[PDB]
Amino acid sequence: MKVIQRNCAAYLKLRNWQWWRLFTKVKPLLQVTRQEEEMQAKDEELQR
Amino acid sequence: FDQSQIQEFKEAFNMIDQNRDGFIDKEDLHDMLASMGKNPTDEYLEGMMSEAPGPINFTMFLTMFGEKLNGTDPEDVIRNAFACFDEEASGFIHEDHLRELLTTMGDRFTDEEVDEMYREAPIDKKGNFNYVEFTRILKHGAK
Amino acid sequence: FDQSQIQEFKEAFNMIDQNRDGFIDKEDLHDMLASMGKNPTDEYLEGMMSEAPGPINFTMFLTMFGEKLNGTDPEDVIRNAFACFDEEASGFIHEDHLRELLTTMGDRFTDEEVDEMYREAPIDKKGNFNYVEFTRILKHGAK
Amino acid sequence: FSEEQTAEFKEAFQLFDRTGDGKILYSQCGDVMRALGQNPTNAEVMKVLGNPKSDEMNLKTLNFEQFLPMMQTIAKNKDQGCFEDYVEGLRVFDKEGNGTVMGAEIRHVLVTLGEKMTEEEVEQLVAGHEDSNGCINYEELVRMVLSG
Repeated sequence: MKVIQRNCAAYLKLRNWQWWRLFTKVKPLLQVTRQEEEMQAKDEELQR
Repeated sequence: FDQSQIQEFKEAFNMIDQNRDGFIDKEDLHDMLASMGKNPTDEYLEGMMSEAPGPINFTMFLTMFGEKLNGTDPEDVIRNAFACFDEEASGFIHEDHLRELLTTMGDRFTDEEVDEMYREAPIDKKGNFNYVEFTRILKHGAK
Repeated sequence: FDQSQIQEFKEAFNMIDQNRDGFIDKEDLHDMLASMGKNPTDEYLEGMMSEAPGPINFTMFLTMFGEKLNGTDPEDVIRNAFACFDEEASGFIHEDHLRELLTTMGDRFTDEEVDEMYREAPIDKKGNFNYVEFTRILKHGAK
Repeated sequence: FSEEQTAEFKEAFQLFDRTGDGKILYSQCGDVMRALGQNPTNAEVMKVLGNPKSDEMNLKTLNFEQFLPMMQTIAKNKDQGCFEDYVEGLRVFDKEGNGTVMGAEIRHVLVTLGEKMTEEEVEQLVAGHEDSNGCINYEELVRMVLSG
């Protein structure tokens, strides 16, 4: 709970900082690492 | 400091540094938000340039997002702590249960936390709350 | 705007931007086509640099391929509209049937469309036309 | 006693504080005491709790200062019911001496004898050890409870 607590309190401190909307609009664009990791995850999922 | 985090931060930076000079200026975020939608008011841009000691350089925003972020934990250990937290292990605890526990879990918590959580979480119509995707949202899976 | 399309465009761009400056110059496409085969005549390169307001930057060709492409549809919905179009659902309609329908389907169509289609489509030796791969070619599956 | 273990004592005491200062309810502090190995019957607990009533037990908490003499009095017991007691009493409590003891009878004579406990208490106590015969090996569970 204290782990989750520190995490959500940091989120609270950060959910309102203006930079967040800005740099979160851009993350879904670049996904090359995401593309590769999802490739391998789907590989193991299909094997299972 | 985390390899994945630093690599994705510098990736997004060199993608947004439309001048490739390593110096973030009003041009970059301005035209980026213009392509996204309504252009940002230059006072917002100046306030975002007020944290860095000048034109936001690479290590500049590196250190700023570090000092603003170092201390959190990835969604993996988040949902790990969430797993034993529920006996059903399906990730469908109730939000009012979250309220009754947050008020005194370790240190005492107030009401702003729970009201902001409920107003910014996909809670069902009786209290049940799902974190399989909400925690990933907290780590920016969808938002 | 589409996630897959923008990601693959920027991928191919940063692969062809052999200087990694975000500025596409004669060097990049020139040496790329040289490795591919006959070098491109510099007038072609200048004409390809005539659309952008200078050395083709990232958002430059982004916007240019958007304005040249925004309005199409992926092969999925293409073959979806093609499915109910045929009762056999095997994707083997006849090209002369395509001709007799194109002349008046919605707005009237001319003869250049059908002749270009037949000369640039793997039609069989009696008229039957397959789109399971041709439509993907239209979305660049093989060409 | 000594400050040797008083550090663990302090962290445990403040661990279960609903106010986070050193004031823990009487029921809760007795539960902590029991969790500290020292598990006496609530009778002597109330005896050394100034003989309060249930209302006072659920309204009045305790500081850590008075908690030291309290566990001091608890340590004056210096012993509790022995292991041979439990094994022989459970062995003679069964109907036929078949190495085990029936379950439902145990649950009943536990929730309805002497110190009263809720049904789920003894339920999660016996939980996991159940069998199709309904006759649990009292030995393993009693030694687990004693050692644990």
